[PDB]
Amino acid sequence: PQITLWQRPLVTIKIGGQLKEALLDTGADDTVLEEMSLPGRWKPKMIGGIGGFIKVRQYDQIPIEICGHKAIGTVLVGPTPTNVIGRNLLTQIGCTLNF
Amino acid sequence: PQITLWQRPLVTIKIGGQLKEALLDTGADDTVLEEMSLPGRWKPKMIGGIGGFIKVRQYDQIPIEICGHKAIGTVLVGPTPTNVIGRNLLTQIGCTLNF
Ligand SMILES: COC(=O)N[C@H](C(=O)NN(CCC[C@@]1(O)Cc2ccc(cc2)C/C=C\CNC(=O)[C@H](C(C)C)NC1=O)Cc1ccc(Br)cc1)C(C)(C)C
Ligand SMILES: [Cl-]
Ligand SMILES: [Cl-]
Ligand SMILES: [Cl-]
Repeated sequence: PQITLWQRPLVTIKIGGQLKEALLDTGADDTVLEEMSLPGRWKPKMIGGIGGFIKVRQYDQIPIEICGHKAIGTVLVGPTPTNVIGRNLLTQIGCTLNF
Repeated sequence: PQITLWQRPLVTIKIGGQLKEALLDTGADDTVLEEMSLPGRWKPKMIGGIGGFIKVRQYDQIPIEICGHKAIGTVLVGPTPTNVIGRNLLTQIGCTLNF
């Protein structure tokens, strides 16, 4: 699609058998979701943004579907104020900024 | 231009006659810059990011060039980890997301 930026670019994602809303963020290195369960190994990470850092669990090789498009990558889970889809997954669905 | 996301979408901006680097961030409502001097009066704003809240100085109607594209709008100045260009100015330069 072509997604306007008059409003927040929120889309539906499918992950771990759940449907969720998340924000497409070209400025984010990583994808970070509010608390949820995911299968497999994880390790702890600290990630920084405006306001400082939060501790999250890093899960690798997680399948996800974003706006209909399948990808696989690293998903971080923790006390983020909002679900964010970062560049690690945006690249996989062919997302570009255009102007 | 068309900017892919395999690296951070860092571009050159010009503000107050000076060049700076800033990140194009579709996840950001607002544009937040690192400490700098701007003209006129400012108003308070509290903005929230992944790590919590910060206090910034809001300046309105500031001219800013982004990748050579002229904009004039609201710039927040405060203790941000990086210069971020948010949707308030991305809409002025005709940016969309495409995949
Ligand atoms: C409506 O309120 C907002 O618009 N607030 C914006 C904001 O914070 N938007 N949030 C998206 C992520 C922003 C950002 O891309 C910004 C950023 C980019 C690069 C770097 C730091 C910060 C560089 C350093 C480290 C890399 N670090 C990230 O790459 C991190 C990732 C690990 C999530 N990236 C980010 O944190 C969503 C959000 C929304 C509501 C609330 Br309450 C909290 C979060 C703000 C404060 C920038 C205007
Ligand atoms: Cl990844
Ligand atoms: Cl590509
Ligand atoms: Cl503005």
